[PDB]
This record gives sequence, C-alpha cells and structure tokens, in this order.
Amino acid sequence: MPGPRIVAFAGSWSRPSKTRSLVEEAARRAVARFGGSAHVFDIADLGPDFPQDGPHTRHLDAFLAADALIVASPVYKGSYTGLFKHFIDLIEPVALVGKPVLLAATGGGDRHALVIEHQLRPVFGFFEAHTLATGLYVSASDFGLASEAASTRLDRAVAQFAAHLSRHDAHHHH
Repeated sequence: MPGPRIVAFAGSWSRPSKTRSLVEEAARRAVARFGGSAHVFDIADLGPDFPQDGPHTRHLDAFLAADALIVASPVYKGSYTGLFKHFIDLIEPVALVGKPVLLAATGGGDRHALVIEHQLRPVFGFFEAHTLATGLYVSASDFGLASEAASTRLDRAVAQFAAHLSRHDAHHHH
C-alpha cells in the first residue's frame, strides 16, 4: 500500500465547469505527493435521480473504497446544490469514519464563504469523517485553471492528508 487511492466529486453537472478544474487540481497535489490513479468524476457521469446497474463504477463503489476524499460543490442558494446532496443522501450513515475529507466550494464572488463551516462540515461530521482543517472557498478568479492565493491554500490543504498517516500510514451497525 505505497500509494493512496483518491476520489474526487464535484456537484456541477456542466461539462466545462470551474468546479471540475478545482477537483482535478486537488489529487495532482496528493497523487504527486503520494497516490495513484485518482477517480475523478463529474456529476454528469452519475445516476442523478434515475441502486440499479447505472454508472456506479464512477459514483458509489469508488467513493466508499477511497483512502482520501475531496468534495466540492457550487454554492447555490447559500448552500450546496441539490444534486450534490442527493449523492450524499444515498450513503449509509456510518460508511465514512476515519476517512479524510477535503472541502471545497465555488461561488460567484468572495461572499458566501461560510458554506465550509455551516453547510459542508455538519454534513461530513454527520458521517464522523476526518474533516481537514482547511476547506477552501474560491471565487470566479481562475483561468489546471487557477489564480492567486487559492493555489497555495489548495497545496497546503492536501498536505494535511499525509499528516495523519506516518510510518507506513499507521444501537447502530453497518
């Protein structure tokens, strides 16, 4: 087990979205630090309110087996999207304990940046997941499309993955 298996999920269904560039520029820092062959999938390659033999090659089975998770959503209506939460509503309630999650979010401006603490961290603390100390809200300043002071926040948030894996990564029941 020399390399972690990373998955990526972005809650933007559109093809050339700015959320898919954020989740693609997340594993490369981990893959290039330590990892192999990240599963990066957009929510267009999903079963979005259609389990029954769908594209659960690229949603469910890669998500639950991953050693590291990066999760992202466009900020719609002061919170994440609905199609993002429909994917989360299908997870078993205790399925992601001991799992590192990196929170990310894209929006219109620099406003609405309490979605990391008040919207995404309560949902992934419901799963009792190892939420990292650095979630990152980005504005529409990116054109691995990135720009200033979000790249250093992203590179230093993936550095919090390998900092709880040292010496060869050392009433309810599922």
